[PDB]
Amino acid sequence: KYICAECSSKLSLSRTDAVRCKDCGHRILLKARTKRLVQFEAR
Amino acid sequence: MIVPVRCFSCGKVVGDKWESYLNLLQEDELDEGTALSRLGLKRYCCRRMILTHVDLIEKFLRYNPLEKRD
Amino acid sequence: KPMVNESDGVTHALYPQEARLRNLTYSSGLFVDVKKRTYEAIDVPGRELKYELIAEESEDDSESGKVFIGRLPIMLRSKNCYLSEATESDLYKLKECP
Repeated sequence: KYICAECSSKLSLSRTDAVRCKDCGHRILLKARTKRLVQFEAR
Repeated sequence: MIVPVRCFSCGKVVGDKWESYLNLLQEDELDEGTALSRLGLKRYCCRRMILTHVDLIEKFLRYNPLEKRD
Repeated sequence: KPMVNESDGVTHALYPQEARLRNLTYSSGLFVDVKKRTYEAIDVPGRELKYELIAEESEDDSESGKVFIGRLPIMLRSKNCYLSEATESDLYKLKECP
């Protein structure tokens, strides 16, 4: 999964698809945080 | 940056009083010293906490973590 | 005004955010008019050459006369930059620091 940079539209991209937004057509794409919260210990 | 919850020196709590403190300044048009003493802030360290606070949370809030320029 | 042409050949105005994030260079383009003239004279030995106007290429009446000459960097907030006339809400939506 990913997310747009202007409108923050929800997008899914493959390993070959162009790195663009479908609605706004921008070239800046952000990831999405790990949906499953993972517990950790600081060592 | 939101108001500190506790006083760094005497352990007291000042976090909840910020909203009510802002009320006295323009609704009642009081001065700063009397407003500070109206809320039980008597040691000058608590007065230091409330008096010299820069509230930066109202500027980040008009903004998004995506696309700042330079 | 500053703008960028991608590898695909598409042209879009460049803004400081994209230059910062994408490692671009904030700059614009320069256009200069060019005119050409050809003179021809009969080289008679012992006499001064007298050239006469024959051909003059000047495309001032068409947009093709503007010869592209290069790209010039732009300093922020100067006259050309988009930031010059931006209000506080304009700076926020473009995400400037006021």
